[PDB]
Amino acid sequence: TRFPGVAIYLVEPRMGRSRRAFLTGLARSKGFRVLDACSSEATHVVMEETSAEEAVSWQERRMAAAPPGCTPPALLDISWLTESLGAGQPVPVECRHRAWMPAYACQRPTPLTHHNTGLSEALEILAEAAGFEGSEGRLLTFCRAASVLKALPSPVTTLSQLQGLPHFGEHSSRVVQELLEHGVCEEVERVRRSERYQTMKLFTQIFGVGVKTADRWYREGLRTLDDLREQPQKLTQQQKAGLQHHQDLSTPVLRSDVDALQQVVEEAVGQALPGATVTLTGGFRRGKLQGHDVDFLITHPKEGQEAGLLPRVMCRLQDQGLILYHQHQAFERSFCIFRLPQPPSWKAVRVDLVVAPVSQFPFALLGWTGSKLFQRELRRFSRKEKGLWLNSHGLFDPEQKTFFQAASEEDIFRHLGLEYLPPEQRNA
Amino acid sequence: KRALSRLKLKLNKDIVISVGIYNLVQKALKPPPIKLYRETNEPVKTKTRTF
DNA sequence: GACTTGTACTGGAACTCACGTGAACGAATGTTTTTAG
DNA sequence: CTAAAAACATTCGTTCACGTGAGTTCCAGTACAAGTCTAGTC
Ligand SMILES: Nc1ncnc2c1ncn2[C@H]1C[C@H](O)[C@@H](COP(=O)(O)NP(=O)(O)OP(=O)(O)O)O1
Ligand SMILES: [Mg+2]
Repeated sequence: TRFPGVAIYLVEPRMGRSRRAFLTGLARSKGFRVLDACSSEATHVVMEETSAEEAVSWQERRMAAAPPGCTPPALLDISWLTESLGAGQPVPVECRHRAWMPAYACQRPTPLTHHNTGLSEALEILAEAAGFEGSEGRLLTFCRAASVLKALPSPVTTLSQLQGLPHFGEHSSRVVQELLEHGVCEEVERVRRSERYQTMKLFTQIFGVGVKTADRWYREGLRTLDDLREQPQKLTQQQKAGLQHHQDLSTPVLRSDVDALQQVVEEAVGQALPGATVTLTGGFRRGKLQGHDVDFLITHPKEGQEAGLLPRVMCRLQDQGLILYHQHQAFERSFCIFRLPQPPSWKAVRVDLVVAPVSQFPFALLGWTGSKLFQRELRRFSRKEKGLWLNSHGLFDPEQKTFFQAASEEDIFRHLGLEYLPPEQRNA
Repeated sequence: KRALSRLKLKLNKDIVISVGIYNLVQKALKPPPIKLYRETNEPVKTKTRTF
């Protein structure tokens, strides 16, 4: 071989037998060294009319059969060999010659504290505006987008990270791009500063006042809270009670109030029926330090005794003199406005009580502990994918008319083929 | 029935009439042979390369 | 608003038909050149 | 010097290979319409 430092090996697959033979003969005539069979001595390999990626597949299948420590050859194209033959010498080598984020929120854990506070707040504001406008689907999709942004392991700094995230179309992508590029988003400020949004938010916070009533008042000329008090004849009991104790209910609750209310309710249930068990559900079970209400679940480990527990406990508490509002002044649900005496005086904080047997206990806990969006997504996934119906009472199969009761909440997730998440990871 | 071509008869640069050409009499030939691999009777193709 | 399912349109590709170019093969027929007697 | 044989030149029919234009029909893509979005109590 004239060039001891060069060893060229061709490839049969695409070139063909005749082309390979002709090229080998020409190279041999021009003094080159061509190896009949692939070996470690080969320093360069030439393909032809083959995509780069495919060529890599050829290299790997050859690396497994070679001893370790051998320097891999350099991939080359037929253009290199033709140029070398034409110029008479080996030409220099140049560049030319050389499961994920599931859509359903039930599959992705969502910690309470995230690194996308601003974007989530903007999406929540847009969702609230859409809900006020009366479009439930817009609210749902915006909430889903906010939840998706909330579960990101790392902060989002470039738009390229939004490609794989589901529930992210033109509108949400544009909103996030505006937020990232310029900071404050024009659309968010436009919707927020709108008087309609502010007045609707003010009215909705009133207990017993929904979106429909708020819109009806808005179109009737009612714009300020005081104006509502000027006509106390078109308000039901709920609206009157909410408006009277507006300031008291506007303040977020702390954990100490939760502890005091839990102690009071535990004493009441213990005196009413012995052996009663009360579990704290809602936002406070997910790790939240602040809330809007305190939610409990009452049950008896023994089967078939909580037939009429709630009325007795409610009337006993009313006799004690703490219930400002009772939903009904046999039921297994009620919302109230307790009269909490502060140590320094008293403030009104809402409390909700719900009863359920031991058999239905895990389902009630799951339904009353998770977030609204998480519950919606879990129910949708159960109905669509697995075809089962999930509700606060139990899991039902339309095909086989048999309940799927269980002794623990872990079994509920296990049946649906879903990884278990703690209550703190069910935030939206 | 098929028209070999749709052409334009031009009596003058300004006068044009569309016409169609047909072959009422066409020679008949055997269907073209197709090459087959001997071992498996699988169709093959012919590629021409100039180098 | 985002996704999923179903319906309708439609511009281009595939296929077929026909013609023209270029080549090889046999086949012939004739004509020209070389060698033997 | 003459005759026989070999070689060369030209023509003709056939088959094969490719390329290119035109006409007809199928199909994969794109556009758009409509439905859905959780479940229950009071
Ligand atoms: N629309 C709905 N659909 C399904 N489930 C729902 C629901 N609304 C509530 N639940 C279930 C899931 C809810 O966790 C539970 C009641 O929770 P809340 O007291 O209404 N809101 P929270 O206390 O969690 O938070 P914050 O302190 O910010 O007000 O009932
Ligand atoms: Mg609550």
